[PDB]
Formats: sequence, structure tokens, C-alpha cells
Amino acid sequence: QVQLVQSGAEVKKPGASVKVSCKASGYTFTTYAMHWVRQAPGQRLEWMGWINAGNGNTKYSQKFQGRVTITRDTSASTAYMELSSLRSEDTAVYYCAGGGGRRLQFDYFDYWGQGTLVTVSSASTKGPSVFPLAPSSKSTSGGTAALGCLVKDYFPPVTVSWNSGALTSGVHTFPAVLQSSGLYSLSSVVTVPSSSLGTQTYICNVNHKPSNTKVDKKVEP
Amino acid sequence: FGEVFNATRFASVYAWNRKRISNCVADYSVLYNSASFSTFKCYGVSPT
Amino acid sequence: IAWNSNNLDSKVGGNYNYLYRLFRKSNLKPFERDISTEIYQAGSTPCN
Amino acid sequence: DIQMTQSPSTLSASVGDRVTITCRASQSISSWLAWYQQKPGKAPKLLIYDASSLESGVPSRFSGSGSGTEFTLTISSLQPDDFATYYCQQYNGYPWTFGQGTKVEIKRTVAAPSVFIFPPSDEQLKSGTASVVCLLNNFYPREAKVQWKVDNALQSGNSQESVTEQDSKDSTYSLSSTLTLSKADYEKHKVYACEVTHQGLSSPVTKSFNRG
Repeated sequence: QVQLVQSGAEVKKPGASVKVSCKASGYTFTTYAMHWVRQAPGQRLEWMGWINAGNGNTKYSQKFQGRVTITRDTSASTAYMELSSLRSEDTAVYYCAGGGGRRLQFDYFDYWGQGTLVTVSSASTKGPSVFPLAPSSKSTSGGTAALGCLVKDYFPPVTVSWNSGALTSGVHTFPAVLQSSGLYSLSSVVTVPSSSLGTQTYICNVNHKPSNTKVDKKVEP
Repeated sequence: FGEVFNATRFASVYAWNRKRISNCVADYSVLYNSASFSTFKCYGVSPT
Repeated sequence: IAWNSNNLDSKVGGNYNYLYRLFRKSNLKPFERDISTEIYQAGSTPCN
Repeated sequence: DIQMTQSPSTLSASVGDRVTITCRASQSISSWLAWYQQKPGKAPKLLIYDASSLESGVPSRFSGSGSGTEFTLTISSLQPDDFATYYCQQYNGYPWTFGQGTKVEIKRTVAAPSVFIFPPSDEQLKSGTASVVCLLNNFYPREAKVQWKVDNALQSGNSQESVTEQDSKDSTYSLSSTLTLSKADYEKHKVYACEVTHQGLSSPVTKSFNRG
């Protein structure tokens, strides 16, 4: 079965350029059709261009004309993409597609790369600030209350857990949100029977690898 | 053919010059594969 | 039989699903398919 | 350029049922199209090409149809692996576009939310910006509404909404409303309230507190 794999995550800055690339593994290369397409988060997919993995042909888009380029290396059987004059919009996930096989060209994407994540930012690495989310006895709902562990003003998704896997029930971890300041923020929450409020110990567990920080905070009701 | 391709001073485009070349024995082998011509191409007649 | 058809085949801006050979060493014996693609060798400096 | 818009938008279903999707085109298409399945956080998988053909390795349930402009996908029985969006691709002309996204969700008696608010933490009060969290958990309808009422006034622009994705086991939805502001606004205000309007709820429900 043909498969496509490619590079990991990237982070860049405005005005720069980035080079993503995907390696092919196909039973024959009968004028193969590596063929790029991108997706801004929560948006319509957008199509880049197609390289003629047979020889050299380079039909490109039109919204992206004059600033993106594509090449490939025959011996390594990989496909090379290049974009310049980046800007905050092109924050997206980038995809390799193609691989007809029977006939030589199509225009439908039947073999998809597992995805490449590109973030166009102006900030830099920063640790996440942490605050507890204490409930009150005012809202004792069915003898159960909610509780969480906020994270604010950080940049490169945070792995969050409660008492290092000790708790699994009712856990909730919301997706991140961009702010005006250009920093990300997350809120994670969970509810427990209020009966065990004052007699148990809950501490969220956050791991931000791009800054290597590990923070724990006991929640005081 | 040898001297035109190796003439030392070529004219400018507007004053291009001709040669009523005739009654001779061409040989396009080396001219084809001199391995130095950045642009050989033509029409009407196949290169070979 | 032949009939005009671009209303089905000419994707606007350009179709590229249709390819045809241009250079081959031999003229083609009737009724054979020669799918495989390689590179052509002309005179000296043969290219593979 | 060719425009591609899908009229259905989001849809609803339950296991073992049939669904239909419409993909309309601004111009005429000569049955050039394909249908992609995309689970969350994965890569697209192709299902149908040339608007009719069934590509190998897929369940036989899927089936295309249609020609000209209005195009249709349809599945007989609804298996679990059908729970994701679906896109339509045109390839009649140049720059090839895509649809909007058509998601399907399991449908069941509406579950009403449980509302929660959190006052800002005093450690956050040391920093210099104020954060307020209004929470909604396990409410099956997604098109809900939350508004903030501070000192008996509505508040706009400074609020952000983040909504979870529906859980397989839970099959419900959960939401957080965050209100952020600078300290100078904080003590200037005495009472804080977030209000939520929900289909399952009999009446709009207000939850609130004041400082201390």
C-alpha cells in the first residue's frame, strides 16, 4: 500500500520562508503526482499546486502565484514545497496528496500525507502561567461540583492531566484560543462529587515541552 | 561552416550579415555534438 | 469514428491528463502498445 | 473561478440510518467531483470520484449520484465510522476549490447544561489582568448562546468562546465562556453575571456573583 510521510512541526516569523517535504513509497513511479493542499484551522481547504513527479512540470495556483515554489528529488522520491513572504494568515496545516497509479494524472487526491503543522507568529517561546479554578458550596449540584486549572498566555498546546492520570472520569480539556496579544490560552476543567471536596487532593499536571516547564498547582476550594 | 562559427567579430543585430553559401559539403556531426552550444533548436526539418 | 468534444474534456485553463509520445527510435509496428517511458539518445553523449 | 457551496451545512442522524448531502456549484460541472471523509485531527480519505465511481477499499454503503450542478452523496446504513465531516471537490476547471464542510452528529433527547462560574484567582489579581470563567457541561445542542452581564450591563468584544468536541462515550457537548479585562475595570465593577440561553432549558438562566 502506498504511503506518504513528511516532516514534523515548524514555527516561523513574518517575512521568512519555510520548506516542508514529503517522501513517497509507491510500487511504480508512472509519472507520479505529488500534489499539495493546505487547510487554515476551522476553514475551507485550499489547494496549492501539482508537481509532475514524472519530470518537472509545475502548475501552481493563482491566489498563491509568484511566491510559492515546488520541486522534487528523484533519487530520494520526495517532494519539496517552498513558500516565502509568509504572514499571519498562512497559519495552517499542510498536506501532501497525489498518487494516481493506474492512469498517469488525475485531479483528485487519493493518497494523503498525515499532515504538517505550520504556525506563523511574531512572539517567541514562553512558559504558561497557571491558576486554580476553585468552586463554591453555593453551587452544590447533586452533591457534585466542577473544578479546573487555567492556563494563560503561552504559545507552542499544553498536555494537561489531573494527579498524573489518577483521575479519568468527567475530565474536560478545551481547545486553545488565540488572543489579541498573539498568545494562546487554555482552560481545563472537571467535576467531582462534592462529598469528597475537603477530604481529597487534586492537582492538575501540565507539560509544556517547547519550554520544558512542568507546573503543578493544588486547588484550594 | 568552421570560420563563421569562429569568426572573431560578430555584427550587431540590426546590421546582421549573410553568406550566399553554396556548392559545398556540409557536415553537421560536430556542429550537432560540439557539446558547447547552449541553444540548438530548429523547425521544419528534424535535427537528425 | 471521431467527434469533437471539448465540452467534456477541456478543463478550463488547461487539461493535462492527455499525453502522447514524441520521440522514439523506431517507427511503430501496427497494433502495439508501447507504454514504458525512458529517455532518448541522439548521436554522441547518449542520454539515459 | 468556480464556487462550491453545500446547502445542508451541519446535519443530524443516529446509528443505522441514511443521510444525504447536497453540493451545489455556481456554474455547470460535467460530473467532475469527488467526496472526501475527514475525521477530526487526521488526514482526508477519498470516497467517490467522477461523482459516481466508488473507490476501492471503502464500505459498499457509500454511493454517489447526480450530474450537472446539484450533486448528491448517500449512505444506506449509518455505521460508527461515518461520524465526521464530508467535503465536495470540484475539478471542472482551474484553481480547484472545495466545499464548506458537512458534519453529522448522533441525535437523542436534549441533555440540559449544568452552569458554573469561577471568580478570578487572587494570584491572577497580582498579575494585572482579570479572567472570569463561565462554564457549561453536557448540553447536547451546540448552537447555544452565552452573554455576560456586569453591573447590570451587557458586555461585548472582550469575551472569547471555546467549545469542546463531542465525546464518543459521552455524546454531549461542553463550553467555557471567558471574560477578560484589566484591573482598573475590575474593582470599578461590583457584580458579575454570565447568562445562557438554551433550547433544553425552560427559561433563560442567570448565574452570578459579586466580589468576595
